[PDB]
Amino acid sequence: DIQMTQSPSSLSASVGDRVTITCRASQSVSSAVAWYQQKPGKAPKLLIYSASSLYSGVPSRFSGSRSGTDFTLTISSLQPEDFATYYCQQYLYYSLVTFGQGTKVEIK
Amino acid sequence: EVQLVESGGGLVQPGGSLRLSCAASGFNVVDFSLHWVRQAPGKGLEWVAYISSSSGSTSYADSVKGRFTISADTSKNTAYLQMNSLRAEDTAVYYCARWGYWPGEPWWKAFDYWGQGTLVTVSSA
Amino acid sequence: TRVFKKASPNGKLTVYLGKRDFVDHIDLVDPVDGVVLVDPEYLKERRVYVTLTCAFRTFRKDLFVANVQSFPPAPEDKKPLTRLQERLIKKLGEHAYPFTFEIPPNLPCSVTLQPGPEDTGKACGVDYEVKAFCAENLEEKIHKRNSVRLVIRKVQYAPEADLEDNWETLNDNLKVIEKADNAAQVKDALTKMRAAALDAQKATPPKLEDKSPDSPEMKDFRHGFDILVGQIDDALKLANEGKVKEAQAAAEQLKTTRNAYIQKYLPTAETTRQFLMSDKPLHLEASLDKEIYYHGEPISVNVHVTNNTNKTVKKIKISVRQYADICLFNTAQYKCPVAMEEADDTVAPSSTFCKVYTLTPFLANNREKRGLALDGDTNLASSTLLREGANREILGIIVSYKVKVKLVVSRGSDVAVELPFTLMHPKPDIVFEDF
Ligand SMILES: C[C@H]1C(=O)[C@]23[C@H](O)[C@H]1CC[C@H]2[C@@]12CO[C@]3(O)[C@@H](O)[C@@H]1C(C)(C)CC[C@@H]2O
Repeated sequence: DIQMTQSPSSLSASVGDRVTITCRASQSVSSAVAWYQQKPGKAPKLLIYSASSLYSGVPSRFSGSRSGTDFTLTISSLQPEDFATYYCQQYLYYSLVTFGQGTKVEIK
Repeated sequence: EVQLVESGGGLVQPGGSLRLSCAASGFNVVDFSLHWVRQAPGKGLEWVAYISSSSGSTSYADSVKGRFTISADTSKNTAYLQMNSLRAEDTAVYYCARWGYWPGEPWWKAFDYWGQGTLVTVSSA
Repeated sequence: TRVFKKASPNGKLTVYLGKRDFVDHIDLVDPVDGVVLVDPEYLKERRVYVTLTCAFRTFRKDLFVANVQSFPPAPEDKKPLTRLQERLIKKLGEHAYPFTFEIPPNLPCSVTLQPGPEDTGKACGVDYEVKAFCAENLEEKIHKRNSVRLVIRKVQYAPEADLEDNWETLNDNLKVIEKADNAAQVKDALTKMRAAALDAQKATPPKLEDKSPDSPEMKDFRHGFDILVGQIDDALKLANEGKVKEAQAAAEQLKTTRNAYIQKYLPTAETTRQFLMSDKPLHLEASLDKEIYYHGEPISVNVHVTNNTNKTVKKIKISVRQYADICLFNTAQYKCPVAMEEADDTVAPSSTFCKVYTLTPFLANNREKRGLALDGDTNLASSTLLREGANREILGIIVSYKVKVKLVVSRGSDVAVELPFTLMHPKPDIVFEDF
């Protein structure tokens, strides 16, 4: 099936700085990529759907961009409540749902 | 409001069977498609199966293709994922998710409401 | 980094440039960011100038001209120097000086080199020319050894074809679905075309550029692709269930929406003739699959014949023709065929026929044509983009392409249709290299 990889496995930054997570898909998915945030011990939460649209309720410091098969999620000024593991996902069809591996953000 | 609740998590011997339910409140199941997402302890997410409940269409992951069975009912608003003989490599938490149908925006808001998760463990102790 | 350079027979100047052919962005044309190096020893009193000429050529006329003086740079017009100009000046000695040209639109193509052409003069064409020369005054005698002249081209590239690429993917995957064997190939093809269709739904067709995002035309356009994605979804569902043949049967339904898209957005033509001693008309309909074609890419023509008369069709002729009108005061017009197909298909009375004819227009077979329009390894002239309110009387050479499908009928004018199309080219330390 379509395999999706995340380049940075672990990333370290402090509060207020800029951080970016990248995600590449082996096969063309037409902006059918979503980003999730999972704190330790809770359910995953949708942040950007269609790789560019911010879901309702999520703060406005998140943003996602697509260029071909390259998807990048940025948090312009991360805060103490932004530390969790983020996941990539493609949803082209029901039976072809794959998730990328985790990216962890810590305090430098 | 909109919320998902599941139950059935427990410890089962390998080759045993267990039933998991995905009860939905605040929305009728027949207007949405329900999926199963499994997370190993210390690993990433994995997609198991899904049902549509509008045409009866189902599909399964390549790891549990021949073992699990998924079905749903409309009156009770619950999705059931039967588990057959378990191979002890599926000891993981289990989340339930919701994805709308094609025409329009509901398709693009993929997995907007998840569940809380349940623990199913396979062992021999 | 790549720059070019030309010296002089007397070695008193040199001209450098960053490019050979300067693209034309419709709204604006990329500037000529040249550089000149001069030896002041011989030119101890004189000066040096750089000139640009856009001319049609003994019969010779010009269309645009502009001059710039290298030094003294005291009236430093266009004082913002582009990066490459500054780097070239700083890299080389202190005697290099800058200049820049900006040009309004014109026509860049040439005509073929054959004896006895169809226009005034011999070995005609329109060419651009950068030139630098040395003197004290702008009317004196010119010493060819102390001069220089270069040639540049105003190439003009084709727009993006993301929608065309998406449709090509969809058609290829539908074909491989039709020829498939087992479930895996069907599944892979359907996944590919589902991705392509979702991508294509975002894009906007060329016929609604001036229409608004919320225009009803755009709503119908998106509704069509919604229906198409639904049909692909049904086929994928049947295939995933296990039925391969039923998946193919469900996939055949995509041809109807492809036809609906063609009749609304693609080049199409239709004529109808009913002879005497007959009761029902003869109908001929053709359509090309794309509006833009690249030099060498095949051109495919659909053809449909629904005869209802008592005569029989003997053969079908498919041709690609070049229309090249010379926008001078003489407004000469002419045309020349480029590619031709002569299939011997027959249509019975009260019958139906349908096939796709694909032909490739290129210069190898057209070396003997007398007035065929060339580019400027030369190929056929790319189609001219239409004027944006500019006067057509002073354009130059406007070249366009048409496709003709003609039927031949026994027991005897024939019946034929035209399908305009666009033929263009796709948008793609320092050491001096000879230009
Ligand atoms: C038989 C050949 C021929 O004579 C053609 C071509 O080389 C070829 C067919 C077409 C003519 C010509 C276009 O180019 C021609 O060279 C030219 O002589 C023709 C006229 C005089 C301008 C009028 C009709 C026609 O436009």
